[PDB]
Amino acid sequence: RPEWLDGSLPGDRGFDPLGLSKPSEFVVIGVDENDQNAAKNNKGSVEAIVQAGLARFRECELIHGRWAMLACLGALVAEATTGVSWVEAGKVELDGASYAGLSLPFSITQLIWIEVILVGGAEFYRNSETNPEKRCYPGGVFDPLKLASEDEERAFRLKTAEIKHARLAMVSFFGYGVQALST
Amino acid sequence: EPGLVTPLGTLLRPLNSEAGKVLPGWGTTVLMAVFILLFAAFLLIILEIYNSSLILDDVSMSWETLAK
Amino acid sequence: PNPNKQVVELNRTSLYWGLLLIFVLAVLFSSYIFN
Amino acid sequence: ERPFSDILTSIRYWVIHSITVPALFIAGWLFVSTGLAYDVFGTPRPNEYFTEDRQEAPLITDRFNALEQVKKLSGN
Amino acid sequence: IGTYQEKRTWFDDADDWLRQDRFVFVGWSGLLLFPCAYFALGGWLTGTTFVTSWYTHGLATSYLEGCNFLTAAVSTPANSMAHSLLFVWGPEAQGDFTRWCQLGGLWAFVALHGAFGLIGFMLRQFEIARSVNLRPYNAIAFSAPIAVFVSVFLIYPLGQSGWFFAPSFGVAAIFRFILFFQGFHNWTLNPFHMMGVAGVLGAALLCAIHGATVENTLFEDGDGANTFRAFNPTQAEETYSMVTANRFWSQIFGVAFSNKRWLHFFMLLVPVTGLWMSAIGVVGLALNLRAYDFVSQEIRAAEDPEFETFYTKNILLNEGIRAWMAAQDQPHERLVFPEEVLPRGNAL
Amino acid sequence: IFTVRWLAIHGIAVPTIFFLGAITAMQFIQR
Amino acid sequence: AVTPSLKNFLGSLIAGATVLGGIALAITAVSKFDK
Amino acid sequence: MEALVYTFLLVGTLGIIFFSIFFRDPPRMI
Amino acid sequence: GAAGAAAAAGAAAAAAAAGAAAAAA
Amino acid sequence: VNIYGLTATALFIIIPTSFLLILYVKTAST
Amino acid sequence: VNIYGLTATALFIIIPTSFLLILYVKTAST
Amino acid sequence: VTLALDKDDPAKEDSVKGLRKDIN
Amino acid sequence: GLPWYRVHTVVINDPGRLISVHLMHTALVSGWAGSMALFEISVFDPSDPVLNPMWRQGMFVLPFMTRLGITQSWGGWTISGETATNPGIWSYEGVAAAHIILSGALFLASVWHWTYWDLELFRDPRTGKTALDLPKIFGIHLFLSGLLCFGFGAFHVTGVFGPGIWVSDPYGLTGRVQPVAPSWGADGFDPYNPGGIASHHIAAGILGVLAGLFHLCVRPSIRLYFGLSMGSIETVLSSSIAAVFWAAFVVAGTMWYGSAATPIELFGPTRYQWDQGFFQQEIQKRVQASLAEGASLSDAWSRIPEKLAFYDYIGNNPAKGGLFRTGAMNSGDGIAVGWLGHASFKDQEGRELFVRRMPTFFETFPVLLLDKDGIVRADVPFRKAESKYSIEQVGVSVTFYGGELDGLTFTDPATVKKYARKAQLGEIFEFDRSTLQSDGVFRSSPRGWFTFGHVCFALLFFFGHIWHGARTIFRDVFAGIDDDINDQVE
Ligand code: CLA
Ligand code: CLA
Ligand code: CLA
Ligand code: CLA
Ligand SMILES: CCCCCCCCCCCCCCCC(=O)OC[C@H](CO[C@@H]1O[C@H](CS(=O)(=O)O)[C@@H](O)[C@H](O)[C@H]1O)OC(=O)CCCCCCCCCCCCCCC
Ligand SMILES: CC1=C(/C=C/C(C)=C/C=C/C(C)=C/C=C/C=C(C)/C=C/C=C(C)/C=C/C2=C(C)CCCC2(C)C)C(C)(C)CCC1
Ligand SMILES: CC1=C(\C=C/C(C)=C/C=C/C(C)=C/C=C/C=C(C)/C=C/C=C(C)/C=C/C2=C(C)CCCC2(C)C)C(C)(C)CCC1
Repeated sequence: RPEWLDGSLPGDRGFDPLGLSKPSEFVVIGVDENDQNAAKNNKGSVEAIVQAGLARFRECELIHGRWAMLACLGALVAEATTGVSWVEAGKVELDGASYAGLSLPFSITQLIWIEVILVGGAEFYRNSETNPEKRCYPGGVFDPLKLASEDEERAFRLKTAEIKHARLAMVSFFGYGVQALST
Repeated sequence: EPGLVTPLGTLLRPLNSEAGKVLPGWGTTVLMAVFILLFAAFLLIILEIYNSSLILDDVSMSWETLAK
Repeated sequence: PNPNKQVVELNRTSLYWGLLLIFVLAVLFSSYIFN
Repeated sequence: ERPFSDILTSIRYWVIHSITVPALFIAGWLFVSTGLAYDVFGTPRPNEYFTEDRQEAPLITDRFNALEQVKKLSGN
Repeated sequence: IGTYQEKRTWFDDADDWLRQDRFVFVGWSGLLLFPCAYFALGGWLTGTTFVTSWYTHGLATSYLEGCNFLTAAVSTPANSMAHSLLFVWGPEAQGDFTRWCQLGGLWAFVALHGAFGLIGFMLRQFEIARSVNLRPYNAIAFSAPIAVFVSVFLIYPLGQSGWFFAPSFGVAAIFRFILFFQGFHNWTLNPFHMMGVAGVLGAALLCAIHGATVENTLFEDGDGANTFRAFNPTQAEETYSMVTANRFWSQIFGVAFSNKRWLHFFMLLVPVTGLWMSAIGVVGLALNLRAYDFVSQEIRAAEDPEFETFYTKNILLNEGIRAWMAAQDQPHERLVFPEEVLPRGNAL
Repeated sequence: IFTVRWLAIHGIAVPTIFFLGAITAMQFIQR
Repeated sequence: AVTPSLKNFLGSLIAGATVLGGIALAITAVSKFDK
Repeated sequence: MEALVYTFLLVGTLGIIFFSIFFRDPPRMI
Repeated sequence: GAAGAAAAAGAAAAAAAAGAAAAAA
Repeated sequence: VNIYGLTATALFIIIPTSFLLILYVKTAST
Repeated sequence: VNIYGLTATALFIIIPTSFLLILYVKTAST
Repeated sequence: VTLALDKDDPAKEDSVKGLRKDIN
Repeated sequence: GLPWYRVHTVVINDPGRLISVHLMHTALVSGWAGSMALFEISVFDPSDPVLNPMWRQGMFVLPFMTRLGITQSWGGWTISGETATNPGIWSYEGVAAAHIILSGALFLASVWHWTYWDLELFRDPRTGKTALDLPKIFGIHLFLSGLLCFGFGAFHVTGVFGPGIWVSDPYGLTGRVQPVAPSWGADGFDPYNPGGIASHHIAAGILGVLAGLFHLCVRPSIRLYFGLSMGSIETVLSSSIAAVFWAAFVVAGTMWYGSAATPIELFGPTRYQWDQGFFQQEIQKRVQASLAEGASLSDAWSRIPEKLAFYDYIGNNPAKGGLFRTGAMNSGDGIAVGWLGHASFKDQEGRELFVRRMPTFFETFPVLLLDKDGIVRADVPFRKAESKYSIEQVGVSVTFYGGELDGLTFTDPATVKKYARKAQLGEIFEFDRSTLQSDGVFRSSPRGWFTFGHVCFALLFFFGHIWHGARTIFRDVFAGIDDDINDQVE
């Protein structure tokens, strides 16, 4: 069982077969001399041992799973309501733009310009924050029902609910990736 | 004497930041040696198919591959 | 104000090797170049 | 210790190397004179170069089927 | 170790045993040199002694057949094996050792273990020069025998129709490969061999002159007529007058070395530049990009029946080599030449 | 004695006397 | 399926491990107990 | 024409031989 | 053959005897 | 006599000749 | 397209170009 | 009259038709 | 100061001038690519793609544009032999201009990085000196490499978004640029499968992204930092020169042997196709397909494409050339005009005869006429004083089938010897030695010239790997050895 985890975190379990989030030590080697005007150039030396990202890794699972939960819930119902495969969208939308059977006026060239402005600028604003708990869990308009007044630092698990559903949605879309080309 | 600060230079600044910093010990060297020997084994696959030294029944290994 | 400024030198013995090298290669190869 | 001239002048070197060295020379003599060298390496004996099928030099002429062809060229 | 004091793993226990100052240095390279170089030498001495060439070439090449040191060889595989590596587990040999020798697979045993032997020997002298803390110029000079070996034994047959046209490992077997390149490639005329001769035959000059210039400008540091006794390798002064040596050749030959360091690098430079250029010419002959013909003298000698040079004599001699050896040099072609179609001068 | 210097010489010398016994018997093979 | 050429090839990478391992096993045996 | 080029390359090589002997950089002692 | 081993086994036992002729001395 | 070889000979002379003359007269004035 | 004018152009470039480069790199190093 | 095998035997004899299956 | 061979090492210490000096080399390489493509378009003759194709004309970089989809021109013509109705922007001249426009843009960028060399990006924090984080710098560039590799493989080659690559038949007759599907079985490692090229760059592109993410994050070991000398910009040079001669042996190897990435309609046939009788067997396979169904000789030999008979010719063999036999293949034997027929030889006993073809080694080769069973029956003898296989006595006539001499017979013993000496060179063709003033002796294809450069470069880059690997391991003793270094003996 790992020791560098299991506290103040939703998935309090040591699943890691390899310890990707292991805080490792570091040692700093000096820069090698490359001056020709010296007679001898040395290969550098050990200078500084450094004692030493679980906060960075927590944010990056949350983004992938939430895109997966928009993907898995979005591919089952567009296959249900419209009646087209989730891989086939793009081949049938370049020909005719639609949403739930309703024709849309946009050329496919405009969709590149729409998506890199709208989704792009929103992605440029997410990394404009410098607090890792606020980066994982922001406030403001994204919490209209006030989860942030409810605590989870104790045995309360009011935050440990998206994180399990983010996990298998990545897996069920990984199951969609092993099904698309092959089968 | 400080260098020349540029807007692209500070956007790329943390990429040229941790120069000289290393893991202690051997790290992932034993992991690397597994990947070198698999790639050594992989390069012996494609060397012998193209030499007709390992024969696979699925390949044609001729210009007749361009037919089917 | 680059500190990495160096000069190239070429003494006359290296001139005489260099001029010889490109004439002997021209003695050698031009018989093939003119074919 | 032992710098190549106290070995060759020592008598214990020659109470070994006057027994193992001739028995290894004879072992090389008998490897060929019992005809075993013609069998291990597949070199033909002076009465084995030309069978009755061919009276010419062999020619292997086939890549993947050379193993049983050289058995037919040799006459086995 | 490493000026940060980690604990030694099993590598450090293996590194200091390999890098041991025993009688013969093994090192890390010796895990590659000593198994491969012993099997190239062991494969050559076995193949020249016992292994036939009666099936790959139709000709006897071992001591047990009747050959001597000059005519015995470890001969190349047949042209029917193409570039097959002829592994003893290969699709041709298929585990049988006594047929792997008959199929000429013991050629590629020597050629591959000799090729990785040369890598093991060149890494040996990087490894020793880093132990002794010298400069690595002994290895850089050995790039040129590896440039010769790879371009002739490996690169040349890969561009031809098979490993058949490789050199066999013998004395008379190298000699036909030499006569193969005159008859077929006109390889004397190739200007990369001409730079290869001037490097090889110019390093032999520099070896003989520098040896004789040193040995005849020595300082009288002893009393007796043996001048070899008047030397201790821990002496700080030069053992021979460089100033006398310079004035001698500046009046004999007109031009002399005045720099001792430039001299010994020039002795390094000439055989290496010579072999790297000649290796490029054998790379050119792998594709049959020959320097065979001067076309301006073939057009003239075909439009003028009295224009004879030593060049057109050489072209006629190569026609003689090509037609008179290839009924026996290339038995895979199965070409029979009736005696009236081979070229022939008057009364010979 | 099984050292590195022992394995260097007897890697060379032991097959050398084996083949010199072989090559000497080849001089008396008539046909 | 698997050809005999692939059977001998995979058997060579097993035999290439028992050779390259045993050369490595011999230099980590002499390194430890010195024989 | 090419024989004019051949002799110019041979005269030019013999020119460098003349300058390398009689106009060499003289070896200064000490 | 046999005579290639008979005179071989002769000096195999002669040099064993002559090697012991100076080993007894 | 071709247009290539007569001027390839002249470029293989003069482009490396003068390059070495650029470096020598630089050096011999120092 | 003649043999004269294609190489007279190249000689009128390179022989005075490099002559001026011989004198400049001599001077710019002083 | 002539098979394609024994037309490429007297013309080239290095032919990939003539070299394979040549155990007969 | 420095020697002449050491001048470029003023750039080893400052990374800003290293950008500027690789930018100038990159401006010269793409400046060559556009300039060579403008030179090749200005001399290319697109009239006959069947019997005077691009590899016949000395085109070197035009089969590299045509390999990745560029088939049309701003002169109307295409490669497959039709008129381009919309050449687009990615013509041959559009790409020849796109490399020159890039050459000037990279030129100006190099002038910028030469003057603004002292950027703050190149100085690491809290030591203030110029330093480069070569494990992460490699992790950046390996990430971009696998991203382009996956982009080229999934989109350009597969035809999902890009055009595709060149795919032809086994016999070089029907060849186009069409999209390929990736092949993920064992068949993807057959290098004559074009589907293995797309399946390569997807799988190697994905792994190169995943490996790039490793080297971005995981710092190296300290023991493997010193042992590979990671803190030097020259230990990446030695390992990269090692990477590019390895690649250049593979690249020149697959060019010489032939691969799906080297089509024969672009680069010409290989020397192993003349040797192994590749086109000759198929030409005989199609005659016997017609004589078995019921047809005449002259009506069966007419059904063979004139392009297929041109591959069966020793002058298009890339190994029938010379190192200083310069130029196009058309400069050697002439521009091919028409297939002149199939020479069939019969003697006075009504027996067919077959000219023993010239092997690839032979500059000259005696003409021999063998029977069905492989026995020499006629030749052109060298000694004619007492002959027993002369064409004159054996009575060799020659008849043609198909081609320009169809149904025409020659019994003249001077005429028969002329076509017997052309029949050892392959199929019979009619050339013109007046259009280009041809010499008369063959040249090598671009398949042979590419292979010659890229093995001579791969061999000279072995020495540069040896030199620059030695200058990193022996960096401390480059200017000489220490005075007390006599402790290394007993
Ligand atoms: C993005 C811009 C761009 C584009 C689209 C093109 C497009 C083209 N170029 Mg140009 N070129 C460019 C930039 C560009 N070039 C630049 C910047 C240069 C200067 C370096 C050149 C120099 C150049 C030359 C000299 C030539 C071309 C040619 C071509 C054509 C064929 C390319 C080809 O076959 O290459 C084949 C490419 C490869 C085989 C790639 C080799 C890379 C190796 C395999 C990867 C090994 C390292 C890798 C990192 C390993 C890790 C992999 C993985 C683990 C990540 C094509 C029209 C050719 C042509 O016909 O032009 C006239 C030609 O001869 N280009
Ligand atoms: C299922 C996925 C898949 C598929 C179908 C392929 C398919 C292919 N790969 Mg790719 N590959 C993949 C995944 C895949 N790859 C992945 C995940 C990786 C890891 C990143 C690679 C890495 C890779 C490399 C590095 C190479 C290939 C090559 C190939 C080709 C093999 C056939 C060939 O041309 O042999 C020809 C190649 C060889 C026979 C290689 C032998 C190497 C020799 C020994 C080098 C010789 C030089 C050396 C210094 C010897 C000295 C000189 C000598 C004369 C003495 C084929 C297109 C090869 C290629 O592109 O060839 C054109 C190649 O070099 N692949
Ligand atoms: C790897 C690089 C490469 C390759 C394979 C090719 C291949 C080819 N080129 Mg291209 N070319 C290249 C680089 C390359 N080129 C570059 C860099 C340039 C710019 C200068 C050109 C400019 C160019 C033109 C302008 C032409 C070609 C032509 C050709 C074709 C004929 C080859 C030939 O005659 O070789 C000749 C080979 C040799 C003479 C052997 C070289 C051996 C060494 C290098 C000689 C050097 C020795 C000595 C030091 C020189 C001094 C002698 C002095 C008298 C000059 C062939 C398809 C011709 C063609 O067919 O186009 C349609 C053509 O007209 N090329
Ligand atoms: C990626 C390839 C590469 C790179 C970046 C370098 C870079 C370097 N090398 Mg290395 N080298 C390489 C390949 C490479 N080399 C190869 C392949 C060899 C084998 C021939 C060498 C052999 C070598 C030696 C022996 C030495 C270097 C040295 C140097 C340094 C100074 C070079 C200099 O001042 O040249 C100056 C060159 C000139 C002023 C003129 C050279 C003209 C020649 C004839 C080439 C003609 C240019 C031609 C048009 C370009 C075609 C090149 C072709 C590859 C396309 C520099 C760090 C030196 C060093 O380490 O210094 C300490 C040194 O002594 N190199
Ligand atoms: C006709 C021969 C065959 C033709 C050959 C054609 C190719 C020739 C290739 C070689 C060219 C010379 C290489 C470099 C020589 C060098 O640096 O010398 C260095 C010495 C410097 O020595 C110092 O020179 C000093 C004078 S000064 O410093 O130069 O002003 C002087 O004071 C001092 O004593 C002395 O030590 O130069 C001189 O002594 C005199 C100046 C030489 C001028 C260059 C001559 C150029 C050749 C022209 C010949 C006619 C060509 C046309 C007809 C064919
Ligand atoms: C400014 C600018 C511009 C322009 C540009 C240009 C114009 C460019 C060009 C460029 C170019 C025009 C380039 C070129 C290049 C070339 C090269 C670079 C070459 C080289 C060569 C070589 C390298 C060779 C080599 C060799 C030899 C020596 C011989 C043979 C062999 C070999 C191959 C090795 C414009 C207006 C657009 C606009 C923008 C800006
Ligand atoms: C091959 C092979 C193998 C086996 C084995 C081996 C490896 C062996 C080795 C062997 C060896 C390693 C041998 C050796 C030999 C030697 C010899 C054979 C020598 C001889 C010599 C001589 C003969 C000499 C003479 C003389 C002279 C000249 C000089 C001096 C004097 C005298 C006179 C004596 C293996 C298994 C691996 C694998 C497979 C392959």
